Amino acid sequence: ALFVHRDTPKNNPETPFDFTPENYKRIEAIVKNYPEGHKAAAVLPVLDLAQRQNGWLPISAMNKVAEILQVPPMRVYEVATFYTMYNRKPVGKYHIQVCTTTPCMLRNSDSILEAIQKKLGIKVGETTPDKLFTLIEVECLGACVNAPMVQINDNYYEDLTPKDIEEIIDELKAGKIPKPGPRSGRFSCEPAGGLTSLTEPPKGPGFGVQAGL
Amino acid sequence: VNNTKKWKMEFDTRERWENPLMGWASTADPLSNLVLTFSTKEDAIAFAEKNGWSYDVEERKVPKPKSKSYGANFSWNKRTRVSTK
Amino acid sequence: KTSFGSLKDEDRIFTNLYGRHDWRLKGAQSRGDWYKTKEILLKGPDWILGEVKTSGLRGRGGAGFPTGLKWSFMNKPSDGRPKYLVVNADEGEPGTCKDREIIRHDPHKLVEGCLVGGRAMGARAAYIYIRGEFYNEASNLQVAIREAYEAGLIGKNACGSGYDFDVFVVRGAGAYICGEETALIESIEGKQGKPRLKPPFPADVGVFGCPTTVANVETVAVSPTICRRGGAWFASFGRERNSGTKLFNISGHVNNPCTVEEEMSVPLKELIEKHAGGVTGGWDNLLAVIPGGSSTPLIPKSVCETVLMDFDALIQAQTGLGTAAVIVMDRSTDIVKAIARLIEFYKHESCGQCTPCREGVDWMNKVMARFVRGDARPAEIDSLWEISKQIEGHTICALGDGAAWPVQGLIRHFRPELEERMQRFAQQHQ
Ligand SMILES: NC(=O)C1=CN([C@@H]2O[C@H](COP(=O)(O)OP(=O)(O)OC[C@H]3O[C@@H](n4cnc5c(N)ncnc54)[C@H](O)[C@@H]3O)[C@@H](O)[C@H]2O)C=CC1
Ligand SMILES: Cc1cc2nc3c(=O)[nH]c(=O)nc-3n(C[C@H](O)[C@H](O)[C@H](O)COP(=O)(O)O)c2cc1C
Ligand code: SF4
Ligand code: FES
Repeated sequence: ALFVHRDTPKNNPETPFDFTPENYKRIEAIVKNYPEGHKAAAVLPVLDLAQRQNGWLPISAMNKVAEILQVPPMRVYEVATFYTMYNRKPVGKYHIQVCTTTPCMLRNSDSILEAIQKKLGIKVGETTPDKLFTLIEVECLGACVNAPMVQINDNYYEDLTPKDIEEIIDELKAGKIPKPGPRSGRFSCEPAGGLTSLTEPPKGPGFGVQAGL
Repeated sequence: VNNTKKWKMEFDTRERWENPLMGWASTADPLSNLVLTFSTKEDAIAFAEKNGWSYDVEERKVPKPKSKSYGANFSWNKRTRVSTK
Repeated sequence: KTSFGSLKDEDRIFTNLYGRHDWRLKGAQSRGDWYKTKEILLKGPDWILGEVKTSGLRGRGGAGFPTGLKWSFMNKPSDGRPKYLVVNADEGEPGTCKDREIIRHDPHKLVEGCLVGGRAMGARAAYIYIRGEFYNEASNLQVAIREAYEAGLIGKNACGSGYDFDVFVVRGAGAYICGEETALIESIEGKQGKPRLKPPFPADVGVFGCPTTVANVETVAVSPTICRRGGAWFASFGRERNSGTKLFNISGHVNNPCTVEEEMSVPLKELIEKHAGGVTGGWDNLLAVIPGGSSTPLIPKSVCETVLMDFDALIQAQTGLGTAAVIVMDRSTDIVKAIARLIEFYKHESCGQCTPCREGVDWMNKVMARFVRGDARPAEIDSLWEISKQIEGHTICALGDGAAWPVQGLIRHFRPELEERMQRFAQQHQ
């Protein structure tokens, strides 16, 4: 992962890339979201949309974004290199991400990472030869009470075990999609031993409103 | 800016030639490397006039106070918006 | 009142916190949301700010700044520039997952709080900044915003009050530094997540140079309930200057990791033993607790017994409440490896603008890897303390303090363990 670009035959300014017309309409909605005189504020969502169209960011989406939004291409390069969610290298179809921060390392995410590594036959930062998986290691993903967890594309898979995540990878290899949620008895974030709080029904409107309102 | 505090008196640069043996810079000026430091302009002028040297005085150039503000980098309707920070 | 804890289910603001009821508009109006909003928007911005000030609410982002005064900083006549509320839902701090649940299960409370907060300071619109990885949560929030738009609750002639207010949702691109307010303001504008300096404060120059107020999701989603139930009701919980309820995320080496609403001055031991099901291996197996996520220094087992979970009871215990995220490590935790992992996390998520963090966080990462391996002499413990003192207070933003604090806490509470590990390596190697 280098922060300088060399013009490969697969990644050059002459690489064909353009937005589909519905993506052009979405881009114009994104631009219309922001005030006039600040059309440069739409660099992030248009670039994200270009990635979701293409799967990765060559140096043809960045200059296309710079031409569409009327900004210097150096600013688009800065934005692409600053943020970790922009893939400047072609990743596989399924971008597996394993969070190994302390709230997840305490609940043994290393076992999950080792199980994935010895299931797919690759290491961290490596892709499968048939371009179907990509395993990288990330920071905290905002589901620390559901630790350990992985994220595959837009789907959060939480409360995982090595056998369960091996079955998840097997489901993805067959073309199926799994259910993006916790895999234990809990549903979203409640304790596994039942609800300690909020067992009463909500009181509905008009309850406890102060006088004079 | 600590080197721009004192006035200096120097002399004009005369001929320097190459040495036939070793290529060093030979000169015939005794006053080639001689400079003098004065606290004010008037003392330098008095010292130059005392020794009978014709002098040229060039005035001290000091930078004008600018108007620097951090909030101008993020103006709402001005051209002084920074492209990146 | 002196004894705190055990909040009743009638007093909890976030009903449907666990997602067991309907999160859409029909489910929102069956619980109390969007009630008498026309009267709230008509009674006045000064009245709303006074109700917030009387509640004693402090900022739930982690700073603990009083939200009434911070929202009253924007009560000034406009000089022609628009005014903006920006709700921050980045939530990149480890141990914290409350705002994700608030977005996923209660988006209508958030957008009602957005409308009330926009009326409170005369804001023109709302730019809800959400994390890049929270795709489904952002989609649920957009669905709820569309449902509120189609019913006329927000938008043109909001709730039949004559007030003009839009809500916009933007998405990040995976940067923890974008959680900072000025860094978020720079990230919305199409730049990098490099924080600005103060002054200028966001109330004077914010997004696009306009006046802007950055507020947390948890300090926004309670404003309609504060304005409806009453400020004194919200101030009747907790100690003085710690009024109100709070979402706590208990994670780590516990029996049941969970997110639970509770009173502000609940003891940590009572919270763990009542809502988390206890420490894995019992309370005697406890080694350390991080009270407020990775930015706050840890506390050991002996301190952790009789400390209330509010701002002052942790400030006097040389730590902070932070995001109110309790990480529990029992005696089977290599605590040096955990703190080294935290320093590595702060190394990765640093914008690199100002040089003390940019150099010294990598410096502490290197010396902490060497400390975990034990390849050191006892003098660089005090050298690392000096380095952490050199970073804390000399940076643009507060990530430098957030990376210096765990190192200082680990040194102060566990220097004998570092010394014995290092001398064991020195004995076994030579
Ligand atoms: N919630 C989270 O995910 C995280 C929270 N934190 C916590 O955040 C805190 C540090 O954040 P900061 O924003 O730097 O805290 P604090 O210094 O800035 O101030 C909080 C808010 O009050 C405003 N403010 C303060 N004094 C002001 C004044 N005189 N005039 C006008 N406005 C004023 C600031 O602009 C800001 O919006 C720490 O307590 C840290 O533990 C840290 C990392 C992550
Ligand atoms: C590096 C860094 C990251 C932060 N991330 C968040 C965050 O994700 N969510 C949050 O509410 N505050 C975060 N903050 C704190 C904010 O600067 C600010 O205090 C908060 O957004 C608003 O506080 P309030 O609750 O009083 O409105 C972060 C601060 C720093 C220095
Ligand atoms: S402390 Fe670090 S993250 Fe914060 S402004 Fe400085 S370089 Fe950026
Ligand atoms: S530490 Fe892994 S999701 Fe937060």
